[PDB]
Amino acid sequence: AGLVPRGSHMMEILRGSPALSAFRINKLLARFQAANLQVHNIYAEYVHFADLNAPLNDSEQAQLTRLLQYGPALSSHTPAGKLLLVTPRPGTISPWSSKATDIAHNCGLQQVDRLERGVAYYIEASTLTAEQWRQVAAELHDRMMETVFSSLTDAEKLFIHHQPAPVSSVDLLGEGRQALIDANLRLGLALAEDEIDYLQEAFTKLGRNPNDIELYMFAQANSEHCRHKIFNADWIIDGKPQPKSLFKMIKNTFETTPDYVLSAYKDNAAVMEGSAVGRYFADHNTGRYDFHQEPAHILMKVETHNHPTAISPWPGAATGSGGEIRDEGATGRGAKPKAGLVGFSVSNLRIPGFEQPWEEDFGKPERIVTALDIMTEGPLGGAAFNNEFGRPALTGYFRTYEEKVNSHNGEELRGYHKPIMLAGGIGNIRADHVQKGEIVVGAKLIVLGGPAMNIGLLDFASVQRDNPEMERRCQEVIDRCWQLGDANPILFIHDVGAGGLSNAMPELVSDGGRGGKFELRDILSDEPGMSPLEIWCNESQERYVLAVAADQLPLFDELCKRERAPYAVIGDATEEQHLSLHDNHFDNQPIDLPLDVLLGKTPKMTRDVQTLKAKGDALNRADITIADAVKRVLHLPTVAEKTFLVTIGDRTVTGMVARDQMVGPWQVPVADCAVTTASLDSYYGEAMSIGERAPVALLDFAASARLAVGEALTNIAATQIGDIKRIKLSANWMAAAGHPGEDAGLYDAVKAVGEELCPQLGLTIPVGKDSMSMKTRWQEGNEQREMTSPLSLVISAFARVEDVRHTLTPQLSTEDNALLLIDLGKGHNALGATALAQVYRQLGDKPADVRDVAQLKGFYDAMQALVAARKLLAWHDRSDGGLLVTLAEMAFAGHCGVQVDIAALGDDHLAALFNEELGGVIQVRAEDRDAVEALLAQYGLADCVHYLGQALAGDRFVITANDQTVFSESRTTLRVWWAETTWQMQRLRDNPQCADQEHEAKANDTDPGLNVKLSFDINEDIAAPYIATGARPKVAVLREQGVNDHVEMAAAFHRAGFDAIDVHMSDLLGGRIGLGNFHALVACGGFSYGDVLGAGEGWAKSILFNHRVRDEFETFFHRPQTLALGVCNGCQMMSNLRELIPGSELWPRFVRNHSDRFEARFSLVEVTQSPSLLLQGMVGSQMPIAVSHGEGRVEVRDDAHLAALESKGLVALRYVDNFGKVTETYPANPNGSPNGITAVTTENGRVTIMMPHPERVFRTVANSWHPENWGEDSPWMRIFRNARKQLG
Ligand SMILES: Nc1ncnc2c1ncn2[C@@H]1O[C@H](COP(=O)(O)OP(=O)(O)O)[C@@H](O)[C@H]1O
Ligand SMILES: [Mg+2]
Ligand SMILES: [Mg+2]
Ligand SMILES: [Mg+2]
Repeated sequence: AGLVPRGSHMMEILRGSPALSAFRINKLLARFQAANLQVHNIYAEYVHFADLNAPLNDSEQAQLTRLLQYGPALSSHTPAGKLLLVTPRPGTISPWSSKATDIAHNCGLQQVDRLERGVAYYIEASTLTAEQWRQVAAELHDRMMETVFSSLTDAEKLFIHHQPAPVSSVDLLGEGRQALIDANLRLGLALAEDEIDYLQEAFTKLGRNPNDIELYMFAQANSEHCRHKIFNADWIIDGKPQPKSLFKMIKNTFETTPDYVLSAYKDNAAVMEGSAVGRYFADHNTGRYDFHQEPAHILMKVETHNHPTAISPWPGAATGSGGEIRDEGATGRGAKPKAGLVGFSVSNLRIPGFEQPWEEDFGKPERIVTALDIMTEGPLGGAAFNNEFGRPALTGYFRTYEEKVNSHNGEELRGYHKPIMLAGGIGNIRADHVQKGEIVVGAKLIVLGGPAMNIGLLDFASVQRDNPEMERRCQEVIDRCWQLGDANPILFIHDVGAGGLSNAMPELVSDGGRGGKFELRDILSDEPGMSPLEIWCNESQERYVLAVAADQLPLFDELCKRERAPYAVIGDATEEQHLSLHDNHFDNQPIDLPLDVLLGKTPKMTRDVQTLKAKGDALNRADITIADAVKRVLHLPTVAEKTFLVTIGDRTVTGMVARDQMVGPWQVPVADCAVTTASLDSYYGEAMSIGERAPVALLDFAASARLAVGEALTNIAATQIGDIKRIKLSANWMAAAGHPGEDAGLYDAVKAVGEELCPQLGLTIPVGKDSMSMKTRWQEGNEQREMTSPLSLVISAFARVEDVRHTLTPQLSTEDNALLLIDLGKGHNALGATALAQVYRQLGDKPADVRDVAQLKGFYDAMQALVAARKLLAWHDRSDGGLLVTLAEMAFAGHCGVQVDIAALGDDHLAALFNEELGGVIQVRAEDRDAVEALLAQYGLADCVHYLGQALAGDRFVITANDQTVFSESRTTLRVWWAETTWQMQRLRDNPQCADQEHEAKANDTDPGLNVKLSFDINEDIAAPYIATGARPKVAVLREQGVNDHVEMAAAFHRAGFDAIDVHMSDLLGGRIGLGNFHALVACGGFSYGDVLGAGEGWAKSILFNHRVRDEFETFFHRPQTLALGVCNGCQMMSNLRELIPGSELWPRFVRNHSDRFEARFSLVEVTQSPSLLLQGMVGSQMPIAVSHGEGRVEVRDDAHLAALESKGLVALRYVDNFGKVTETYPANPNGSPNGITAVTTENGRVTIMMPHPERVFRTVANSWHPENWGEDSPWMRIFRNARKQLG
């Protein structure tokens, strides 16, 4: 390794591993070929850079080298051709750096000041002008985040230490108002004239110049984004002043329906009542996990991240999720996120080679990315945060829309060049923490979370950065705090978002009626160059602010240190309502303002506007046939199979997921809503649904809003809730404010829901948000061009659930059955702004709408009655794609056919099939048909209800009208058409061989779906005689920073009769726990250190390189009767500890999945013959299990080691396909493991490691699909019971 001076430090250069798999290499050479760059070869190697504050000895040096060996064992090559080194941009620090540096430090390498990584490309192309070489460089890096260098030694620039820049005053006293004008332009404050006036007066009054930092702070606080001027404005519309602001109209819903609401409009989340259940967590005093029977109340929030996603979609989506997760955690006095949702709206995908006939290239601004790039990288970013933080992503929407239409302002381009990137979620909260506490004078004011950098200030300022593992460490602290109940030391907590500390700290003291005084140099920073303005105002991620009483600081400090969550006390709350920021380094005072000056307002806005309303035009059906329409509609991404957005995101973490997107044996993503259990011990729960219908707003603003509320309801309706007043909404409003017609449209739509529909249904909207510049302008040759969004209301619905077991899905039964349409359209059959119109490049005439409020209410209540009485076999609502899609999706999910007659739905068959009016199809038992129709009739629905026919075994999808066949096709053929979008996305994003295997398996109708074979009685609690003695052996539930499934792991061992003890690696390191006291160990899953330096490696190496902790592990494993289990991240960890584990010499490594993608799957495995004591009695069983990993591929050293492993009989689980054979085809085998291997054991059988998560599926109710007759325990419960019985 290289070692040179880097200013006051030394920089070491260490060569790492080959970086690109063969299919990635081929993709690059293919891209070079298509651009006419004649490249003979390309090879890439990771390279690591260590900036050292003192030397390493030989032992330490060998440690560092070893830390930096990871990754798949790809073919290595001696370098050749021209070097192009890609690194993060100078002045930035990669999340990889943050995590890898933490590993070095936890391995005792304090000398390592910072680690960073690049990629060295070696390109052989002996032609190539220098012009072409810049094109080559351009293809190998992301211009928003990375730079390209010619030497390895250039990485020195990444570690330059700049001296702290001083505060700068803006010279109002010396130049007058011109100085504020100049600063406004120079610093991009975007101040209005009246804000310049207020600032000029405030500072004239104080008699001194404002500092740059004070102006910036004021500018961020008073932006549209932070102040919500539009939503608080007075309105005049068509000449008449209006009585309410938009905000007041939303609040009207709470004044009408306060029921169940605990908190609305006074926190960064709403809270509603949940259920009394067993809240499961480890006691502060014993470290033991125990159930605490108490209300688990339900918080909800939804946010957007639209602008940054247009610039840098991966971090834009990741931090959109990250911001939202902080809002949840900082609700009240601390709360716990549970499950998430995700939304995207983009322009047309225009997938190379898969152009669809409605798509036209209209151009875009150079400075934004394409719709395709957003849908490639954005969902990966959103999922990276949810996976590595550890909340399951259980529902979502994805719409594409880009067309030249005759809308409210005449002919123009309407679309989503600036996308919607939506993230939201639910969490749980204790009753006594729902209310923010008061801030005592002298309260310590703390920043919890990550060291700041210059983020948020070619738009580099919109390039965000995510570190989910940092946020997980913070959440653990928050959890520790709320888990102390009455001794929770958190007095007040708030997230840090827009404006950074300059917004969050003033907001916090002000919400408590206090001031604060702050010390700039107490704030944690990874960028010593930063000005006070940059420190105070940057939008660095994973930070929270809180207030704690001075006498609780020692407790807080203990809590943070055990979690490894960084924190700093940065000031004190004062009685005086003044804000002071001091700088110890420059000995001065960057901020010194009364709060009333800083937080004082300009006058509220008045919007005086007028109504525009499109006529819109009858659908021209010249080129439309029913058959062609079916093919086109199934190819609209809006309609099409969403797998590329679903399997990339964990859907099992917490162990509380009852209903995820994937439905049935064939795991078809058509679930209409998400459902979680409230605890690990209850069937009470929570549900999430989304409704949205933006294109309708191009014809009718209020109908678009009414339909978003309506579809939220129709998506959630087959979940057992009861009173509709249990359902609470978030309303997120996206608009191009100021665009002609949109303002009046916005007012009308908000009124349509806030003043009319929601009050009439009894639906509260206790939370919500707005994004008001949904348009993009650019110059496109000669001309000005503009792409403006429709008004885009996204409704998310949230509800307490009475029994999660009674949820229906779209999965049709083929037992004797009746299919009934509930047509809440009442025969209007509207076709305007449908998927059908869109796919023929039209807007059409009149859209759907809520036709009858009482009937919508009735529909809901009748569904609730049918659900509760168990009278439904299946449900699927009608939305994009109409009845045709509803029926098709039900057939896909049931893996069957339908025989339906539409003669009663009107003579216009096209309109009957493709209207997107509210309603849906219920399936009931044939014998229940008359009673079900009677029930519906007593809710006023008889004329909306139509018997369609039946679901039948087979492959025929048949629609008749009297004796005419309207449409007939192979259900498989439709299902594979419907799959083509996700196929093409997967194919261009992931390993094409895997995308293609997954796609091609859909075309095989003989696939029997997930199915089980059990070698034992699932219901026999073999641990019960032991549990009945009341002797409860301990299990060390072992977690490292970033681990996230430790709670449900504990619960599984607990159900089997153990006392589950929380053992953090910090507990082992500080002697608080010794393994000598345990007979059982389990290393849990998650993303320890964000998987940086190879999944499980930092965890393992921190054990190996500390000799004491290492001896402790080794001793545990060499005892004669100890048991250990490693699951997922713990399997990876323990595989890196072979040297401590007897009988583990043939164990493989676990590396990047062959798909090159995180795989969240419900996969079929079989239990194989091995010594594993944890699998006793189960050999020959086949059943599905939760899978949730990116690095699960078994990799051996060579074939000799694979054969040896196999011959020793150590393989304990294998992936099988649905025909029951061992497989390596994807995704049946989700990772590419040879011989399906996904668990191995030791020779003595006492240690077992496995990639899947049995702890996530020990409850039948948490199995995405399961046989109907199972009781409460899944087969996987037997693992934990086998461990108990084995201990005796
Ligand atoms: N962006 C997304 N992320 C995750 N899941 C999504 C996303 N978009 C859609 N889904 C899921 O895919 C399935 C189909 O979506 P969609 O057809 O939009 O739902 P619906 O038509 O019932 O409103 C649903 O289970 C939905 O939650
Ligand atoms: Mg759909
Ligand atoms: Mg639906
Ligand atoms: Mg929808």
